Amino acid sequence: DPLRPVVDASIQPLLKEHRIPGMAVAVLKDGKAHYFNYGVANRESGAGVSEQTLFEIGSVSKTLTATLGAYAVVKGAMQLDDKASRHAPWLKGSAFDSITMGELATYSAGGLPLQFPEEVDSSEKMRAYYRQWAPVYSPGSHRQYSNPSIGLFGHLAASSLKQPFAPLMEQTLLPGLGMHHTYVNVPKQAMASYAYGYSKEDKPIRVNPGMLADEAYGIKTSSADLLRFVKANIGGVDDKALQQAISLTHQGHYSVGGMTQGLGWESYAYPVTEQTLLAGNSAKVILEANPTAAPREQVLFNKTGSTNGFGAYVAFVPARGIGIVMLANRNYPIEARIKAAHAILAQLAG
Ligand SMILES: [Zn+2]
Ligand SMILES: [Zn+2]
Ligand SMILES: [Zn+2]
Ligand SMILES: [Zn+2]
Ligand SMILES: [Zn+2]
Ligand SMILES: [Zn+2]
Ligand SMILES: [Zn+2]
Ligand SMILES: [Zn+2]
Repeated sequence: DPLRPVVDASIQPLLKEHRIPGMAVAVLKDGKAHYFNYGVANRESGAGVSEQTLFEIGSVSKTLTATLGAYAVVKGAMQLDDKASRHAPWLKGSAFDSITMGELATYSAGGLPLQFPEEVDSSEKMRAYYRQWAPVYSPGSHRQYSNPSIGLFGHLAASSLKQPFAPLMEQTLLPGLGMHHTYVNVPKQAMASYAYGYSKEDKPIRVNPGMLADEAYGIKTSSADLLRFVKANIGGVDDKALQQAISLTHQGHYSVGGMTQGLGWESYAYPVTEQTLLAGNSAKVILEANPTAAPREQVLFNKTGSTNGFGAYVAFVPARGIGIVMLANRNYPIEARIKAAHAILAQLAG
C-alpha cells in the first residue's frame, strides 16, 4: 500500500512508546478506505488485530448518540430547544424543567459533573440524583464535559422515538449508517472478534457497567465500521432523514478557544495547527468548566474516546475528503493520538 510507509511512520513509534498491544487504523482518501493493522487483540492467545476487530471506543460513542438525537429532531419527535422534562415525566419538578435537550447534548446545562457520583448505580438512584441536582451555572453559560449530561440527552432522545436506546441504535440507526458490526451489547456471534483491553498493569479488561453507559461511552465497533461512519459524514447516506441528521451534528453551537462544540462532534477551522488541536483536547477543556463563546463563523471534525483498557480517536475533513480512525486496546495519552493523526492527515491532504 503506497500509504503504508506514511501511516507506519506515525503509528509504529506510538505503539512502541506506549506498549500498545494492538491498533486498528483506517484512513479515507479519494473515496477509498485503507486499513493498517498492528499487533494483537488478545495478548494471551496472540489473535491479531484486523479491521473487523471490535474495540471499545468510549466517548466516541457520543457522536453516534448525537446522531440519534439529530435523527429524532429530523423525525419531529423532539426539538433541541425542548425542555428536558418534556421527554421524561420523572424530571418534572426539577431543574430540568428549565434546561434544554441541546444544552444536555453540548454539556452546557449548568455544571453536571464528568461522571455520576459513585453511589448512583441504579435506575432509582439515577432518577433521584437528577431530581436533586442543583445547577452550578446558568444554562448555556459554561461547558463542563459530562457523561450524565450527554447520557441523559441520548436516553431521552430514544424515549422521544418510543424505543429503548440499545435496540434503536442496533436495529435502526447503525444499520442505516451502514454499520452492521457496531454494538451497545456485543452479541454471541461477534464475541470472538471483541478485543480485550489492557490496563497500565497489562491486565485484560473490558468496560464496566454504569448508568447511561450505553448512551455515553458503551459502543464497541471496528475500524471498518467507524470509517464507514466517517464516510457517511462526508459522502453521505441513502436515507434522506439520516442525511439531514448527520448534517445537524456538524452545526456549531458555541466555542471554547479554537474548538467549536456541536452535537457529539467537536470542530476546528481547517487547516488546524497541532497546537490548536491539542488545546481543544486538553485536560483544561476536558476536565474543567469553561465559559462558552460564539461559534466559529474548511472544517475538521474530531472526537476522542477511552475506557480503562482502550484508546480511540477519529478525525476527518469533509472538504478534503480525508479521515482517520485509530482504535487501540490501551488507553494511551490523548496528546499522542492527536499528534499522530495530525501528521497522517497532513500527508493525506497534500
Ligand atoms: Zn512500514
Ligand atoms: Zn490501500
Ligand atoms: Zn429511562
Ligand atoms: Zn454482517
Ligand atoms: Zn447492556
Ligand atoms: Zn465562569
Ligand atoms: Zn499508555
Ligand atoms: Zn498542497
